[PDB]
Amino acid sequence: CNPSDMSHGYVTVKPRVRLHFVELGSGPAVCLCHGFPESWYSWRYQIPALAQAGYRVLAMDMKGYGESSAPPEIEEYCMEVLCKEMVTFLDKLGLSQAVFIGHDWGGMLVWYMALFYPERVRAVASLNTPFIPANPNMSPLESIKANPVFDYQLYFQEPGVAEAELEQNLSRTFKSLFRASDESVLSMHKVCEAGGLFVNSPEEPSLSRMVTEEEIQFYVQQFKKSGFRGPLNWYRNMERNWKWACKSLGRKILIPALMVTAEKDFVLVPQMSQHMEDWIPHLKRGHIEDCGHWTQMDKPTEVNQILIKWLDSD
Amino acid sequence: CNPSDMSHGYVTVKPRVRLHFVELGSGPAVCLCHGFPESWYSWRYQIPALAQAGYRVLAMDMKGYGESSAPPEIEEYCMEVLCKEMVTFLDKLGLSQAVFIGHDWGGMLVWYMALFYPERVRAVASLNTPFIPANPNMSPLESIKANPVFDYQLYFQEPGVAEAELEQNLSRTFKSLFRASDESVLSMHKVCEAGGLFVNSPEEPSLSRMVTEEEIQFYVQQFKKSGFRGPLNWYRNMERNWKWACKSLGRKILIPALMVTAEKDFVLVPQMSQHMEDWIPHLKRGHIEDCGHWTQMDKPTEVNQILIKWLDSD
Ligand SMILES: CC(C)c1noc(C2CCN(C(=O)N[C@H]3C[C@@H]3c3ccccc3)CC2)n1
Ligand SMILES: CC(C)c1noc(C2CCN(C(=O)N[C@H]3C[C@@H]3c3ccccc3)CC2)n1
Repeated sequence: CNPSDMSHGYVTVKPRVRLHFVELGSGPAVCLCHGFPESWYSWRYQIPALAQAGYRVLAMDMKGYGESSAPPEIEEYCMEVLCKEMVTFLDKLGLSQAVFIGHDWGGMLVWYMALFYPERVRAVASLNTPFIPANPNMSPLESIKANPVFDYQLYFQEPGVAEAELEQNLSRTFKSLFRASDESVLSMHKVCEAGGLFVNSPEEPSLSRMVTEEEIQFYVQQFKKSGFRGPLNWYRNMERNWKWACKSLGRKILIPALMVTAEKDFVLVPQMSQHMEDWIPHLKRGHIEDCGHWTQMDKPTEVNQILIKWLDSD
Repeated sequence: CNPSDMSHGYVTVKPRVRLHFVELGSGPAVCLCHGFPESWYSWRYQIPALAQAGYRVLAMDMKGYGESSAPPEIEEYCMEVLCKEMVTFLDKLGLSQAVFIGHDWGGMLVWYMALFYPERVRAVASLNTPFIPANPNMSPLESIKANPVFDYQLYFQEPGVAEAELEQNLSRTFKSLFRASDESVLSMHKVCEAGGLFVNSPEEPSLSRMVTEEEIQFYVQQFKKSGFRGPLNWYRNMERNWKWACKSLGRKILIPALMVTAEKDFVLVPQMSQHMEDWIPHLKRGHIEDCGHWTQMDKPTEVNQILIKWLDSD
């Protein structure tokens, strides 16, 4: 993939908030939303394949990332605000509807789009990230306590702290993160006790079989623009997000929906998706074997075939 | 029309050259190509209307204009090089085809797209600009010295001369040009001998019925960035354009085609188009009464009606 071979698009959704996207293809509009800590570029294997399949692909830099605005305020990254901004995004593009496909934090964003703005969502697909309805009798902080695999999320809370570590050496950050599940070097269990996220793992990590040095260097140049404050702010709105998700009053998602799970993602575990058809009647499923968290890079061919088949029928 | 309420796209068609466009709507892609000395903004009335009619509108800043690159070299603005760039533009957006609609210089560009790249052009429409096959005997220089109202074209030839007059007071330039035919304050007859283009015209011209002061100021701000050199270079490739056109002399436009004529355009007179069915037998037509050169600005409601009706049928 080569950025300078792409169309680059810009939409101002709020006086000083500008979302950047890459665009390829003609046909119905498909909006791709990456997660943490990623980029439009994370969709590099899907963009040409979806375009070739007869779709108009808009791959976003999410708020806080790449060439999009990265305001420093925490409240700018609560889910309600990010969702309304995606609505304004469609209005300025003149799109009445789009298909939304997301991954990770982007997966969370697309479910809420479908929950609260189903008239603007043609169909919705998520990689890894399940839709779990708000629990009115359990805060998000009490969910993190029960499951110690979400310990890193507490380390992400204090502004500045996680930034300094992820920003210290960008190349190292991305080489340590972007790895197949069997190549993992990360201690996710004890992050607060250790003091750092990488503080037990190599100083000069090897290149994962998933990525080339060129691809890693692309992420390095992108994160030099605004760093990690914007992206990490996505984790600092738990109570606000909880209170907003309660306003749905147990309504259902009635549009065509796809949940694709990945066998080896140890944070967004497949079983976490098990009760979804209760809240989502018209839900179809995909499942990818031998696939870790970084689905699009890990199993691009499988992702492509699943998304294109679902798109052509639903 | 508020620019900040639009989606802005950028495509690098070559190292030194990026093209800017504005994008609205979904459906088949319609590319709009303005003339001299205009802007994507000259399409302000057609953009929302075509999008609402169910089309995906791409409104270009042509090479040398607004946010597009404006290289100083004269050879960068010959029709051959401009057309190849339009094709590269379609390639990088991943569009196999587009409907092309042009006015003025943009009119002549879209005809040539239809001739040399029929496979990339779904349908072709021109406002004001007729399709006249290349005359292999007389040069374009010979046609000018045979037609008195084309005198300003020789005045445009010497690099720096028309530039300095046009860029002197930008506000005056646009208020003098952008007028109805009955409000006209310019003589195209004797420009070369009698100083320049504005020598005989008011210093503080009134605002035309077609434009607001706010609309004039948008053009002013746009032309402050590159001035008139790029735009005028369009007029400085006559021998090359004639040479290139001759290579097409035998072939025929077989795609759907629309020619729209403005009764009161005193440079692009309707009768100039009278023999077009002799090369395009299936040519559909439109005609707009009491309408000058600045067609989109002058009779936008008629322009919209004519374009949408043709788009929905062929
Ligand atoms: C449904 C709930 C459990 C849920 N789903 O997604 C989430 C969000 C929070 C948890 N999620 C999250 O942190 N994603 C992690 C892979 C990325 C990461 C973690 C540590 C270090 C580097 C990168 C994914 C997004 N919560
Ligand atoms: C086939 C021939 C007749 C032909 N068709 O288009 C042309 C081009 C050259 C002539 N054309 C041209 O100059 N357009 C004039 C409106 C612009 C203008 C004139 C004076 C001062 C300011 C602006 C229109 C485009 N030639």
